Amino acid sequence: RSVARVYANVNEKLGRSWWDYDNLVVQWGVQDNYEIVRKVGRGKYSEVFESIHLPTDSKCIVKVLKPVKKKKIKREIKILQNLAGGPNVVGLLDVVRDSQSKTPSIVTEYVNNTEFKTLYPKFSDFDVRYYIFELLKALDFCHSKGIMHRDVKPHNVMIDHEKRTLRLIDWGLAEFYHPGTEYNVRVASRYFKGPELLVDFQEYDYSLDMWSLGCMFASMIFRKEPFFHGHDNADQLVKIAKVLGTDELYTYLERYDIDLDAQFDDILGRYPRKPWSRFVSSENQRYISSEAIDFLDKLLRYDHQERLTAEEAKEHPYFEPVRQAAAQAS
Ligand SMILES: Nc1ncnc2c1ncn2[C@@H]1O[C@H](COP(=O)(O)OP(=O)(O)NP(=O)(O)O)[C@@H](O)[C@H]1O
Ligand SMILES: [Mg+2]
Repeated sequence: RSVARVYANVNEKLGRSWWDYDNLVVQWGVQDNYEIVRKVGRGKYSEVFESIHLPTDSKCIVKVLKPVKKKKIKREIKILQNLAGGPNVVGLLDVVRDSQSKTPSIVTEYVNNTEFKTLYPKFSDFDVRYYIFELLKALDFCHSKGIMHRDVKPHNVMIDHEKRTLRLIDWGLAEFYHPGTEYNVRVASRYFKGPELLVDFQEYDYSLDMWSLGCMFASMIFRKEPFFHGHDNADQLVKIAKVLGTDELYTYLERYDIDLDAQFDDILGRYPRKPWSRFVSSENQRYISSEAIDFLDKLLRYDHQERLTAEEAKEHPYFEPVRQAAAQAS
């Protein structure tokens, strides 16, 4: 019913030793070599602390996983171990657990982040091309390793603006891509869910991350957080329908033999396609260009098979200032 456009081969050609995370045996580190300092974050199934690796006296993050659907834990570790040394991927420092409760924590590198609602409006046009390009690099890399993040959003993109460095964090929803597998559609956060998640299409792939990327980008360049602001998962598809149009939605459903649920009968009207230019304002115009609008337009497509691959999106003209800038640095 759907195979991915790129990278479908990858987990087949890499071994079972690459994707079979149930049979991973975790060599736990020493829990007592870490000291938790201060709370820096929380989560659905987690709490995150700034911490010190005592033997080196260094800053790090400790993320205490509170589920024990225990192979979901092995999955996140296996993906972090697999993606090691990948451009712009969080560094994995250790896995430890409490000897008595066997509650596990993941220890990652600390990144001095500015929260995006503060940080994003301080970006220049070049910043945005620059930090999206660095993020594309993380996404492309893991996609080329047969992994889907499935929770791309600002909250999982730590940015040290003074160091001009980017890390993609939170691989708790990351899963391996196997052709034809019916994955869970209850992934990602509401405002970044793809149309495929919202219409219960299960045979998705790495292109889900690109729709999410486009949601991020759209809120950066139009200065509208979140760009799609549905009150629930059904209203989420209505608020996307008001932009992209109901005509191209119906062609997409027919193209994939998706039967929209009956609840949408009363809530989904006929919507014309709103051009991207109607989101241009004076306050957000600094970010606007033809290259940008064109690039957003190839991210945010009902049909996931119409979206740019991360590799393709790096090739885009929008990013040429970033490419040539790095080339002249070299
Ligand atoms: N390496 C890091 N450096 C700095 N802050 C971090 C780091 N990792 C996590 N954080 C902070 O901790 C928060 C939650 O981390 P996260 O890894 O997403 O846990 P989570 O429970 O899976 N959250 P979520 O699933 O998005 O609701 C982030 O939004 C950051 O503010
Ligand atoms: Mg998570």
